[PDB]
Amino acid sequence: TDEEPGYIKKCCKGFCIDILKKISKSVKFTYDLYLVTNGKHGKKINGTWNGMIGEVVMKRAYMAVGSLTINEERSEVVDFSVPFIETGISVMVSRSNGT
Amino acid sequence: QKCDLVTTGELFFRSGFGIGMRKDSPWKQNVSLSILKSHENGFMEDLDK
Amino acid sequence: RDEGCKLVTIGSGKVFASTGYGIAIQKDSGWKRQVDLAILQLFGDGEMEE
Amino acid sequence: KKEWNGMMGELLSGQADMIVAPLTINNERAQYIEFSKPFKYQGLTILVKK
Ligand SMILES: *[C@@H]1O[C@H](CO)[C@@H](O[C@@H]2O[C@H](CO)[C@@H](O[C@H]3O[C@H](CO)[C@@H](O)[C@H](O)[C@@H]3O)[C@H](O)[C@H]2NC(C)=O)[C@H](O)[C@H]1NC(C)=O
Ligand SMILES: *[C@@H]1O[C@H](CO)[C@@H](O)[C@H](O)[C@H]1NC(C)=O
Repeated sequence: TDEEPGYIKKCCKGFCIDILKKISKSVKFTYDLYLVTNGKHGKKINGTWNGMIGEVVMKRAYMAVGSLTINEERSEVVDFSVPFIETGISVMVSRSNGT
Repeated sequence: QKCDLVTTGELFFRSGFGIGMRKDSPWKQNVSLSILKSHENGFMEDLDK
Repeated sequence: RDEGCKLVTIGSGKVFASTGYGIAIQKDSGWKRQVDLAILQLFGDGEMEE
Repeated sequence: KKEWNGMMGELLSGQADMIVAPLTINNERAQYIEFSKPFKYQGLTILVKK
């Protein structure tokens, strides 16, 4: 941990990055974008948050991007904007041939 | 209901409804919290049924 | 993105326990309003669907 | 003069307090109102006689 926490410059490509680029263009704000070592969207670990919620609560990162749901537990410590895509618990089926 | 009128077209303008209310009135956060709670526990499913 | 699209979804989006994916902001920052209006604008303009 | 009518027209005047109705979230309305978290997701479609 004494040496530099690895700053591997990678390139990012996805839907949420495009959302971020569009909102940045519309609002004219730049961003130091980085990824968290937790690897989770965030759950209450003994009253402590991690990942997106952990970084936002401790304010090391101002905002969190990605596929983040909106639930009442998360809204306790952070606030969510109007959701842009619709998700939830859904059913996946195999196709059936004709009869 | 009627079964002689049929819907068509892929869902464009994918959005959501919402109860709109004045900016300065304070129920907003509590209203949103209650709506999310109703979504979580299936009360909205009971309404849909 | 199935290798043959041999499976299907449900109701074309008639979902149980419906929810949304969104952005996470600090507690009651001044940015929340601006990003809300920006996202609603991009919805209205129609870039999202494509 | 950019005047409003309808539910929002009577709300910005303060006659009412909360619109409980299938009101669609978008940018133009959100300027002069605020919207709770969406309680029913939906899209736009067409009817034709079968
Ligand atoms: C939104 O919901 C909130 C629920 O947490 C609510 O906060 C709670 O408000 C009650 C009463 O307003 C507080 O109870 C207090 O009751 C007496 C007299 O009011 C006090 O002497 C007590 O000490 C006690 O604090 C809750 O403490 C309070 N809880 C929290 C977490 O804030 C808001 O009032 C609601 N706001 C709106 C606009 O609906
Ligand atoms: C269903 O139809 C497809 C059409 O090519 C066929 O390949 C498949 O074998 C059929 N299912 C079964 C169980 O035979």
